[PDB]
Amino acid sequence: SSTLPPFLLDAAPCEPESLEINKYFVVIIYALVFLLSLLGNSLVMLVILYSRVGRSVTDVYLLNLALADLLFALTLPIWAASKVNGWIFGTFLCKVVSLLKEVNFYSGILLLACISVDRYLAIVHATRTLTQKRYLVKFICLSIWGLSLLLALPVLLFRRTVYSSNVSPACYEDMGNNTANWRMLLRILPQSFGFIVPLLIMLFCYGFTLRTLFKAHMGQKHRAMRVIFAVVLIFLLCWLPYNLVLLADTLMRTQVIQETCERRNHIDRALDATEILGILHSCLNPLIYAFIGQKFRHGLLKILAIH
Amino acid sequence: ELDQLRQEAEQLKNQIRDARKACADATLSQITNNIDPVGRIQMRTRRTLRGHLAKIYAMHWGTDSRLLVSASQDGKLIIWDSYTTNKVHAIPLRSSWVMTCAYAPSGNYVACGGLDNICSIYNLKTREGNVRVSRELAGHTGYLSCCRFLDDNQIVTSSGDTTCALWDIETGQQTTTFTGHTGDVMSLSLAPDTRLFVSGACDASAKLWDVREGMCRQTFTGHESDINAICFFPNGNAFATGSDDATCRLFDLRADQELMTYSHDNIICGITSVSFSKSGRLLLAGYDDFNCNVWDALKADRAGVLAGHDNRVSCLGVTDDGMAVATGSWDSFLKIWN
Amino acid sequence: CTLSAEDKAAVERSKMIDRNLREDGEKAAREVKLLLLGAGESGKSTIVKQMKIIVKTTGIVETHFTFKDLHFKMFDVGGQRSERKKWIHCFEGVTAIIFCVALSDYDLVLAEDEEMNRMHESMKLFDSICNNKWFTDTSIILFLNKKDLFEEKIKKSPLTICYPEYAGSNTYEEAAAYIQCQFEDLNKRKDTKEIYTHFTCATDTKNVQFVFDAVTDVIIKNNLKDCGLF
Amino acid sequence: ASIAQARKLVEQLKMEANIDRIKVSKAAADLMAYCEAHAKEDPLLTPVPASENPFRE
Amino acid sequence: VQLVESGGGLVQPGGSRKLSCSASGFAFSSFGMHWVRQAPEKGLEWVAYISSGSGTIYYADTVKGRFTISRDDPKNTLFLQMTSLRSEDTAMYYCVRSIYYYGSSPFDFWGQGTTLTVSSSDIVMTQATSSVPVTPGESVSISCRSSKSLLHSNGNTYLYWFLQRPGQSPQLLIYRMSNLASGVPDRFSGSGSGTAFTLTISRLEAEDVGVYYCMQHLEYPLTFGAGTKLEL
Amino acid sequence: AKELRCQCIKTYSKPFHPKFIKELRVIESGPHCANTEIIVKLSDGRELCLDPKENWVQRVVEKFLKRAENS
Amino acid sequence: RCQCIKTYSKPFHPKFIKELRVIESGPHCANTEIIVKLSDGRELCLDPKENWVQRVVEKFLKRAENS
Ligand SMILES: CC(C)CCC[C@@H](C)[C@H]1CC[C@H]2[C@@H]3CC=C4C[C@@H](O)CC[C@]4(C)[C@H]3CC[C@]12C
Repeated sequence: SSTLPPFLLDAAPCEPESLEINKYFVVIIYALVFLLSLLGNSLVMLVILYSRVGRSVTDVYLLNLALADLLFALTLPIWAASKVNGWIFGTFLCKVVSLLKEVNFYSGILLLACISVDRYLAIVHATRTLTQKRYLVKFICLSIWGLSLLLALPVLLFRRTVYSSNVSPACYEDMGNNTANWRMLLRILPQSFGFIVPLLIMLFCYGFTLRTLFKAHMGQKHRAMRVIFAVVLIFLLCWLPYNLVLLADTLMRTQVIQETCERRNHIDRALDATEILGILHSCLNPLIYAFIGQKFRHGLLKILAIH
Repeated sequence: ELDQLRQEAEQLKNQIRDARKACADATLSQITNNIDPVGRIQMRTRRTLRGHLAKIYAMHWGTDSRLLVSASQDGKLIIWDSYTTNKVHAIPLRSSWVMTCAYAPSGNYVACGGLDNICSIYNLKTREGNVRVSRELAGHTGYLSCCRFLDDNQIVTSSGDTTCALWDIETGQQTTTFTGHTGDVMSLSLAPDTRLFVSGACDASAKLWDVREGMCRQTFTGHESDINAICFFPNGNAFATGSDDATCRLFDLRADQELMTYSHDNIICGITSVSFSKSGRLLLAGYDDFNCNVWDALKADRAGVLAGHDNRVSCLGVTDDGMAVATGSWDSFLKIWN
Repeated sequence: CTLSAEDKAAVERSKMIDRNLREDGEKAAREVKLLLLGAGESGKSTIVKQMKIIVKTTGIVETHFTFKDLHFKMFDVGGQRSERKKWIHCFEGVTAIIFCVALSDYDLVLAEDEEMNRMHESMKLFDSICNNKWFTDTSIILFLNKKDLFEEKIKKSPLTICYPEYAGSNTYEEAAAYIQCQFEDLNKRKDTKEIYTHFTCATDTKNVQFVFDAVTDVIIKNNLKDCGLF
Repeated sequence: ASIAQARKLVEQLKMEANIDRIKVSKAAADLMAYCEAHAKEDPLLTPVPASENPFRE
Repeated sequence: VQLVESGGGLVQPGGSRKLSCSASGFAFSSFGMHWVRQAPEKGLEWVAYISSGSGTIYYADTVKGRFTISRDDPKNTLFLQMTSLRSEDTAMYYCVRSIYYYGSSPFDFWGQGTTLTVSSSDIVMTQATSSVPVTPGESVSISCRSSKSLLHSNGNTYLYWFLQRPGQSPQLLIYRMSNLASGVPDRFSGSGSGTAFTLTISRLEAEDVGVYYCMQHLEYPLTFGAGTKLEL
Repeated sequence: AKELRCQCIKTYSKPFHPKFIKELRVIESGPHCANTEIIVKLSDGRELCLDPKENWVQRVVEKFLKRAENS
Repeated sequence: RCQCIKTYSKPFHPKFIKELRVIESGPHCANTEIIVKLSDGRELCLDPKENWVQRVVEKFLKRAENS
């Protein structure tokens, strides 16, 4: 109801995408992963299936793990195609490719929470409950694949290509006014149930495994502690950075962090950078689980001699 | 004294070692050069029998050339069926250790071997649908090596205390006990008329016995290490043995000496089973370099290696119509080449 | 399915038979097989008299004893007066090799010849087994029994009749730990197997707990190679 | 006693020197005879096609 | 070895009755049992079957669904429970056994047989002979022509001959074709042609009186023929 | 392009003139934003957040849009 | 920054409008134009003098002034 020339609060928007162009480089880093997690991941698909006599419990978990990582590798040229450019095509294309990523993100993790509980039975309970892994290794693996389809129903259901200003489009999951305030609960509950339940169940079972192997005295416990200390400290390298930052913006969006534009643009620069730390998990997942042991080191070199 | 008797033996050994040279005017490769080569013989794995969970130690075809027993050391003795892969019987053994098996010429009995030197004889075509122990022929003190059947009442157990025996099955006793070997006998095989049978011991000696009287007729010492496998030519005039000196040596029975050695300078590994094919042209052999060679039996060259096993090859057998050649490996698979 | 009405019931039988093998291989691979070597006079018949739960079988007598939900199987290979080179490959794939050596055999001579003392004889028997080609990845439990007989023989009769260069004291604490370390230097293969020695008495009962403590190591070490860690 | 075993060896070799021997040439000729005269009926030498073979597939 | 059995009595129609076959004498669990009936004026008709370990169960047409069959492996019995029987189901009921592998002898041993009485695509086997009065000594040949070509693509002609002496339970004579059962004399020898068959007796004694059922086995329902009586 | 934050956080709510400013931008609370956000910019390069809940703010956005109809 | 002096306009419904951008009398260019993105993602410059093109942005305004 009056006249004034103060206009200097500086609460303007900020939308800078990153310098030293990230969207041109990320598709390169995804390309270097996809062709390398094709030859280095279907190789475990060979050596498990080329013999057909290896059918113990860690011979079929490594089958599905090198499968669910391979099906995770089926979406890498098409997911990289949108990171450079924005989303290219219709609804059904990312109704199913973001379904295909989400089924293999949980099966790519819950198997590391099932190899780990297998490698707790096969070391600590090597006398009494050793029956339990063999008798129901198929039924458990179906119960892990079936569980991942359950949590990947709330991505097929809610998702379609959404558009906005100042950002080339890419698809999200809800319809309405609470579509962020219900995404942030569609995010945090299964992206912890697919992280904090495996990170707890690994570190409660690889602990007891390392309790036993430090007590028992064979010739080569010096190397078995070097792998179980590495399986945790790689799974922690590949999903603790991506699920701390993805925790942090939920604290930013709700109340907890004070929001400036370069703070959030640091977060978006971080979350893109640590999603690269989530995809190199799919690169070296067969390297530490399969190709570290004397079986497939023998198993692959057996086939190159006969072929 | 002792040597003054033994000097007669060595001079008599110098007689029979002289008499064989008196007859070998020309050997087998000198007489069969004007023959054709048999050419390349490649064979394909027509079935595969994948039932056990241990090492296959022996097989024996039935004389109807279809059924097939095979005995593995997890305490199972499966009677297969080679045409369509069906397990006719799984016979649970009393002792888990089984070193051979044999099928009856009538087809009624199978006889497991044993490391506990009790040749137990099973009965198949029985009332009440079981497969039960007919008789257990205790009476050896070694282990047991290869126990072929003469007919349904006479079984010749080789053993591990240098005693090839000859049992009866209605009564449980022996009838003869062919002694004369020094090392323990490792494999035997009967002649097609079942009147003689060879036996290959563990001192590079193959002795030709007879079923009626019970004395050794001839002793062939040509090998260097122990004779690991033996088999007859299909007319009872020759037999080819297998040693751990990687050589298959084809002797005969009427000229008393060694006709040919079958060796190649690339193979070093032992032999575990020899079995002539029908007509006696393809001498097969199963080495333990995981292969399964196919030798020509009238010229010394090789033919198509039947490789395909992921461990040793521990028994062979050609069918009595000469169709297929089942090999039993040390991974649990039998592979019926053809 | 191009089969007759009888042949369709033939391959129902050949799968009912195939079930009762595959539901038996998962009953024989759970249990533990233990080869039991050693000389026939060397206290070999005493260790089988610690716990036993189970005449024609003159060759091999098994012993199906059990302890803490673990069926064991000792195969006493004593009746084989034959050549070891022919039948020892039946016993590859065994879980452990319970060797045995009478500890009082340092000064007792062999029966057939008044030379090659039974300690030096059992060492040559141990070395041929422990460096066999069918036994590389199979560890060796090693019992030393008659240590209720041993310690009174050393204070009244010297040890160095057996061993030419000892240069040590004569107590049971020092001297027996030389024999124990004399044996474990006989394997040319050192980390592919591990010798779990034990000074068992003839009168105690802890040795069956020890043989449980030593197969729970090799079952773990059979699982570390199977799970992929080792 | 031990000579009583070794005496059996010499009379056993008395049996061995009395077996008539064909020459090696004429014994291989019988072996060459049985081989080719039955070679036409051994299915490993002459391979048969999948019609008359009992192992078809 | 025996398969004694019990049940029956006299049931009112539309009702039910449990038929128990306590098979005592062998190892039960490898024997796929059958159930074959004989109406008091007619021949044999196949009724039921259960495979080894109760895996496979077939049935006839005329009792399809309303007859249930079951096995008891530990208690060593055999159960057929009929629901809402008609008047066309009064018969003697046999409890036969059969084991199926290469070179076996199916339908070998036949049970004692219980009565059961009431109150008021398939292959067909013809037997053109009927009631041939014979004398001991003559070589008599019994015909049985079929409808399908019984020879399969693997050499077998699945035609099991039989015999039933009057009053007593039947028994096998000739399994698949010109093979003899365990314990029949060498006088019964068959000869086949695929669609037309013949059972030949070389000499015959007085104990070979009765009827001679040819039964095919090519596909369920396995149909008997109306057998030919032999008399004097 | 990863997580669409809304284009505004705070809100200027001190009253001023609707004649004073040049352009207008309106975004509806669709699949990214929890409120409707209004970006208003002069030639002076400054832009402002805007809450439509404020009483005088329903008087500025129509008057300038009425002043849009003056040229 | 004056842009699309073209009168490429299209009379549509306000159920497909998601954002608008009004540009009034400016220093570069004395025109008056409005920019809108359609719900599939487009660029459309409009007519402030054609009435149902002039007034539809007010109905979309009152479609969003309610909250
Ligand atoms: C929409 C698309 C992406 C869904 C794809 C579902 C596929 C990839 C998932 C769902 C069920 C999963 C299967 C579950 C069970 C088995 C059987 C197991 O012995 C091998 C793995 C295997 C075969 C899994 C392979 C992957 C699997 C087939």
